[PDB]
Amino acid sequence: KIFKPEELRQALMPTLEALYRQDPESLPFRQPVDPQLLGIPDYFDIVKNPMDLSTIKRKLDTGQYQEPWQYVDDVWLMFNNAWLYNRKTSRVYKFCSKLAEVFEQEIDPVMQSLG
Ligand SMILES: CNC(=O)c1c[nH]c2ccc(N3CCCc4cc(-c5cnn(C)c5)c(C(F)F)cc43)cc12
Ligand code: NA
Repeated sequence: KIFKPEELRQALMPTLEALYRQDPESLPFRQPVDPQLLGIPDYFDIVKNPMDLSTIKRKLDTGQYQEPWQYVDDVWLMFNNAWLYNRKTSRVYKFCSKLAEVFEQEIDPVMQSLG
């Protein structure tokens, strides 16, 4: 069970695109959180391992995932950082929940088809 890079990209890139297509919900997630620009300096205290869609896309494009679960792990790290940091009434928190619902539905048949 060795996965070729283009096998992972062809299967998994569409699931990432489905997250980017969510508007407005993907908007806080398209680039790394920049705490200084956003006025949230406490972010680097609370979020030890940042992740976002641009980083995941670059890792798929450059062959940094060897197995599918490593990609799923990074998507879930992005979601967990956002639920950890943001208040339950906030846009980014509610938007994260939508992205998780979309991702759950996208990734399920994809994982089957990868073996
Ligand atoms: C994973 N993100 C976090 O953990 C963030 C925690 N604090 C934040 C404050 C602002 C933003 N950013 C980033 C830059 C783009 C952006 C765009 C929107 C947006 C939503 N809709 N529109 C029309 C624009 C929002 C907004 F949801 F707050 C937030 C943000 C992200 C976060
Ligand atoms: Na699709």
